[PDB]
Amino acid sequence: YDYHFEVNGTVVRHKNKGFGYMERFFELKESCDERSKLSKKQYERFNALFNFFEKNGVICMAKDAGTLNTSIEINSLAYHGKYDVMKKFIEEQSVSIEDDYKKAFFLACLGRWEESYDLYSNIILNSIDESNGCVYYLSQINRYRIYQSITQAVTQFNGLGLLTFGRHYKPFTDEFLARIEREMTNFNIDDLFNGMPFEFQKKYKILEFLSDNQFLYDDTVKLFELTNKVRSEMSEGSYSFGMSSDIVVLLRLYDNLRFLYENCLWSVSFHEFHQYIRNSMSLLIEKAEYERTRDIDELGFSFFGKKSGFFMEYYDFVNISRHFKIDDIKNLERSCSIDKIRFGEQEKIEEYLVGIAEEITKQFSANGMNVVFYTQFISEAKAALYFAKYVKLSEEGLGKIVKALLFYFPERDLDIGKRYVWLERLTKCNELPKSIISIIDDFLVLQAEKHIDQNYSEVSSNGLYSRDYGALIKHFEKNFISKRLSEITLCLTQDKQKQIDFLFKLLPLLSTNAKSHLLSFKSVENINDLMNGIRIGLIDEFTPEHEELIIEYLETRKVNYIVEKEKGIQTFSSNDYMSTFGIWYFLEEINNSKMEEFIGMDDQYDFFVDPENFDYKKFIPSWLKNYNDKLLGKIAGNKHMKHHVIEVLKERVKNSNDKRYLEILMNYFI
Amino acid sequence: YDYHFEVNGTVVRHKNKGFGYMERFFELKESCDERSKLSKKQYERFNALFNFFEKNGVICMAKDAGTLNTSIEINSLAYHGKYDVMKKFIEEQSVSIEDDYKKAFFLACLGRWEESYDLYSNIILNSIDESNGCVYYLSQINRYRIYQSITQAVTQFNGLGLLTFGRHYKPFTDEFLARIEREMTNFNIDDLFNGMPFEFQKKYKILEFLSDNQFLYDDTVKLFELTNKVRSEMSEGSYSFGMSSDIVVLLRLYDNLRFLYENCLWSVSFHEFHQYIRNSMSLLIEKAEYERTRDIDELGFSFFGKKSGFFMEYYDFVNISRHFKIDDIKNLERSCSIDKIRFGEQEKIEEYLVGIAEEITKQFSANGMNVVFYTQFISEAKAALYFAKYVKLSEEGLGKIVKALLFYFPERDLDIGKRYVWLERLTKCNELPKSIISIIDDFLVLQAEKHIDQNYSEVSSNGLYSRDYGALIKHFEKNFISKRLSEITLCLTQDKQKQIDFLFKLLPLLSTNAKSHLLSFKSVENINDLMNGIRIGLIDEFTPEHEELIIEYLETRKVNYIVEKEKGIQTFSSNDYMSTFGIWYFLEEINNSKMEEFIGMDDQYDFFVDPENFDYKKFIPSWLKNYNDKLLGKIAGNKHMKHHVIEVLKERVKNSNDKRYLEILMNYFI
Amino acid sequence: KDTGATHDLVYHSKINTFVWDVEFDIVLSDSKELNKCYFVKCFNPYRINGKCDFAVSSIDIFSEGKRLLIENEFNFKITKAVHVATSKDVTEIVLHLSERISSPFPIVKEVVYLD
Repeated sequence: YDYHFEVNGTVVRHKNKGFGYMERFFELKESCDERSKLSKKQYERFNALFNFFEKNGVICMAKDAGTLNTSIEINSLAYHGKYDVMKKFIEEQSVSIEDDYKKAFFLACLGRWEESYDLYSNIILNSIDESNGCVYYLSQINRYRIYQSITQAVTQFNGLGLLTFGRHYKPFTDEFLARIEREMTNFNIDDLFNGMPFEFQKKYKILEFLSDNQFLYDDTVKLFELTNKVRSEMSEGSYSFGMSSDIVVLLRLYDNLRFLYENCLWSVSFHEFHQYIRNSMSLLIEKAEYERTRDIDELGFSFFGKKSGFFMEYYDFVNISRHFKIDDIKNLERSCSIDKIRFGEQEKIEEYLVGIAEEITKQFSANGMNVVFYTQFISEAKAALYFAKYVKLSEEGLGKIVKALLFYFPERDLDIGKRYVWLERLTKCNELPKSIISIIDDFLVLQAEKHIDQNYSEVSSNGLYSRDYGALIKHFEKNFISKRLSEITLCLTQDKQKQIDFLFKLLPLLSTNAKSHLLSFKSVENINDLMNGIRIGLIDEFTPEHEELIIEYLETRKVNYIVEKEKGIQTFSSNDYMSTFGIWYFLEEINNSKMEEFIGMDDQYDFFVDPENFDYKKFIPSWLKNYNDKLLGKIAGNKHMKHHVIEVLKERVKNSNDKRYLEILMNYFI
Repeated sequence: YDYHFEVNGTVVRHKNKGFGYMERFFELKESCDERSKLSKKQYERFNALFNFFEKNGVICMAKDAGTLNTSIEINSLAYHGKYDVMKKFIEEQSVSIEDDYKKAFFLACLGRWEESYDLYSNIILNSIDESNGCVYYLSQINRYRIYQSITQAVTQFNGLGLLTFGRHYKPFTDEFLARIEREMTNFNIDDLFNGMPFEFQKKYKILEFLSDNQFLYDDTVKLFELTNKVRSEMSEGSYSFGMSSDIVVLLRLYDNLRFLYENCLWSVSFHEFHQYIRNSMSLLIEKAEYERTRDIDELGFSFFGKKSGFFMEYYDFVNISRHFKIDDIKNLERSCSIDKIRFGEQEKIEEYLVGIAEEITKQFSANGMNVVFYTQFISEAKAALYFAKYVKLSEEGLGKIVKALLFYFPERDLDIGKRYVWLERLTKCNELPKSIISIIDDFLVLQAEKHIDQNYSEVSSNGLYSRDYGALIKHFEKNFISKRLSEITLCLTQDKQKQIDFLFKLLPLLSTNAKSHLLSFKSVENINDLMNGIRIGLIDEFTPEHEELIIEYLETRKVNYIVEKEKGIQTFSSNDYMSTFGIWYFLEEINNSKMEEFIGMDDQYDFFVDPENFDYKKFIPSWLKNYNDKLLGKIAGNKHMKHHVIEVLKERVKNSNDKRYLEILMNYFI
Repeated sequence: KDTGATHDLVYHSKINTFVWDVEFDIVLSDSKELNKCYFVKCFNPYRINGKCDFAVSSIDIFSEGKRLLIENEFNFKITKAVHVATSKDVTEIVLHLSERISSPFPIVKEVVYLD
């Protein structure tokens, strides 16, 4: 504590009263005449110091500080996700003990935790003769963290087992797990820095922080302060017209990533470090939304007219992918508008997303058994392909992003509902090329080839199914017929029951000759086929033959609703049929006046059928962001509805952080 | 590490490779006869363990856990602020060396840091031969921590001088300052634990952290799992209590307080412990606000029958009063809705507020005070009377708080404007009954009687003055006569000219014979006398003799209008009085009809008197940022200006995102 | 513009007003010239009013660290505004940052919210 070293390369002197020896050091840096007064045994101790600070970033003092131009370069293959370079670096021959410390970190990042524990173990035999000990102490830390990583797996592979990956599987043998709990059960990480020489202490006193959480403590305290003063400059409407107030949060972020990925520390896979990165970058985007929608009302800024803005570079796309979950991105997309943040270096967000799409087909096509590597990689591959809505992709790079999404993502993670969602996202910035319809067509002929069983059915959690891949084709290629599925719906017998239900969903994608072949086979005999039949352009107006099938469903619901009163529970379907009925009755699509007798079963049905006599204590505000343009502008016309879905929608403007409730309020109701 | 002792009072096996004895110990506690089979000496060792675990709240096992409530009780006179009982304890004869340990902590909490340095130096002398070092080791920590308090006080006393402390000196003799610098030269707190006996380091290893520079480093990083990992917990839904990440963070706050106050550790007065209470209480209120708003999306607005999830009590009141600054309470008040936080135990919050009122009275209705006690206490007396907005107070308890806030609170911290801000907050959950008006009416008299000095003016940093206390009385008791102010204005001459100008602001408080004689110095002849007569003078009326000068200044401006255009001068740098006149017309306080024949001069005048014949493309939208709740309600009254200014608000809430134009548009115009 | 200080210059969008630590040397219409003037504006939308008050903001005019007792109609012409922290003479800039704000007092020294 002789000099504050801030994160902008300035130096501020505090807690010093003797000779100022950093002030005299930067006087040596600027001039050459103060050199050559140096001893030759001391001048060679200067080029090492001058290269030390030009590598690290300590430029000058606080007084003689001009520009604050500081870029960033994390030169580490693990930060960039070069997987096939690491495999060729582990197959290469060992050279030193520094090249094996950089090796054992790479096997850990690849999920080879059995062999990386063994490789850190050999470094502990060898590094005493290194006379430095920093390779020793950092390998003692990193080996203990690999150990703690193989305990949370075996209490989750042998604990959960079924719902994670197939059955109860064993990535680690029973011999290994038993033996490592014997070699390192007397270990105490709290006494690893104390059980080392006094030459390693006081020359590496900044490394006692790596044993515990107190290497994050000074940044967590500065997040929690700079959060509170950005939020309070945003709840005040104040716009500073100089440097950004969270440039500390950006520079202090990239120090923690260039410390831990360069020095090859397995503390990059923590929860507490992942949680520091996302809270740091949620604040940088919440302020970036705040600053691009500003208004001075003074014909622009005169002196601050050349102000630059926050924009996504390559390093910001990687820090959202590794460190956010999807619910972390869902909040950031409903609070902010990422579709108006401009993204830069689109050419090298390609190679990160092509690289993820190539490491997911190099282990879900062949014998990719490393479920240890699958544990943390698939949470990055999910958050990257989801956040790829905002980048523009080339057609040869989009093609293998889509072919890896549809065929090689496991259904344990990404079922068929949220596999459609992440396909419709990739079409927003990229108008859908012709060589990608040929990938959906190779996916629709494959699900048909799986429906030859009578025991195979699609499981979704969103209510989205293989229909919706076909409306997406018929969204961009309005005159497109398949030649391969039409060669399947031409051969249709009575013993193919699950086949023929499936292709009746996909009817506007089949040919003109073969649409007649299946509709003459089976027809509407259900209300589950009526919901299918409306959206595929077969039933242009309701006939009374369909409505009696509706009321037959509503009656058998009502008879079930009577016996529901004795059991006292409430269980719905996957796709709620009851709310679809009320929208048809409210839009004057059904002319029947007999469905008021069904009021009292489901709450959304009661709002549309009876807008006059509805109790608005049970109106869910999440309903309003499910409606289209026409239905929402008809709730704005009903005088029984308009002045009550204002107070639902006024309180969601000021209390929630969704931006949808403004756009519903302004475009339709005000 | 054989067991987890979780914060509920429960016990979990962790690494007990051995006999299960804590599993066995609670089998002895449940039975009454099986423990009547033990030895003689080893039976009183059971009663001592049964008292320890009940006093520290280790209840049972976790596999056989019950449904038991775990309420917090901190038994400490220094937590509750029982200052007069602490002083009666310092003036009693010490039996033990543990009572001198408690006195030396109460001396520090009362601010008399010289007596506490000497009393810790006394204990270290009398407690080397003690066979346990707890009174010795902790007196050596607390002596060093109170040396850090003296060295950081004598810095900040000379940083302010006399303008803040008000004593114009420093309360430490150089015979005390240069003594303790000689006694604490090279006193390393690090070598304290590793230089105590070997039996201390085995028995008390848990006391090692108090010699560290920064503890609480693990608890701060565990606040990351609190407020912002519930982004993902609401995808499946978070619930009420259930020992959720809410309860774990709150109970580890209550353990760190009960450890540091019952063991009398002075590290409870530092910035690292105050920032921990701030960072962990602010982030439990932001979490409960997040879980409330997400439970209004998925569920309904009436499905949550409670107000909010975070229910405060007495210990949560005292932790916000003692540890938060007022710029930190204001961050909670924007980032939550403390109107939705119900405070419990309001008979205990009242007895804490009356008791701060008793100490502010005792410190400053007296010539005796510290400047060391006053600097730490007045930040808590400010935060506690500010946060008492949200507490129902009794009539005999509020009256003791208002007398300590208006008369005895020092003006160096609360000026005349900030006392009004904090008196008005006390009238929200309460009101003003007939007994609290008589304290303000004794404050205006004491401020009337001080303004007869010719060199006295009120200094107020809010813009609020003695005018505004009088507006607060009349807002509740609309018919009020100040018989001591109405006996100082008719016993009043022109000999004191300033008190004429004081009582100009207090005209609706005075009597009819008072308003007769105090209006004897109001000379309204020019329109310069009109505007301060209506703004400042409280004329509260509009004679035609008033409005006749307005027409004359209008007509001379109309005479100036023909040279307004022929000379090219159009700048009115607050040269208007003219936007003000149309607002008086539009509020129906100028009953002229000939005003509208003068509507061609000011654009803002042209809107308020001619709404119907107005070119709305001349509307400056920033005008609605100068209009109050009075006037903005009347623009939502006029049928001619309602639909026009909705379109000027919607073009400013769609193009920019100004949260003030949206607050106007929602609270008044919909 | 040129290389001005512009470091504590903030824009409050709630009351349309600049805030940066300057001093004024104002001159009225024909009254007098004053030295070292600065304004303080206070945003109080919840205020017990008269039957004539209409504003959300109220301005205290300060003359030497003591409050100006207003006795005249207040015309302001900034003859010379000067910066305090950087000692530059920001006189012509505050002129033309004032008509494009179209508020009564565009530059103040502090803004107090809810008093």
